Amino acid sequence: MKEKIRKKILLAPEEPGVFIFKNKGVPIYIGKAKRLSNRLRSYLNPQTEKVFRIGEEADELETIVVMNEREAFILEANLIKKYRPKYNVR
Ligand SMILES: [Mn+2]
Ligand SMILES: [Mn+2]
Ligand SMILES: [Mn+2]
Ligand SMILES: [Mn+2]
Ligand SMILES: [Mn+2]
Repeated sequence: MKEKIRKKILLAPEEPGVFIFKNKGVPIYIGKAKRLSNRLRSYLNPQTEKVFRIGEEADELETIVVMNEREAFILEANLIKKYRPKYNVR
């Protein structure tokens, strides 16, 4: 994993949000979290081959902090529909 992505993961807040891994400007995986810190730190010790792949292929990580868990649910669904990222199921 790129050093700048590891750093961004370790700085993420204990707040609800949506995250987007990208390569060459294109989203490759979109997810949501009750706490961005907890969900993103799981990428450092991969429990599945898919989590390993996403973290090695990415050249960028964007995070979006939201108002609450209701907003996280709808924003994540809308962005998956818009971008159809390679690692999200269809
Ligand atoms: Mn690494
Ligand atoms: Mn999801
Ligand atoms: Mn497995
Ligand atoms: Mn980055
Ligand atoms: Mn960007």
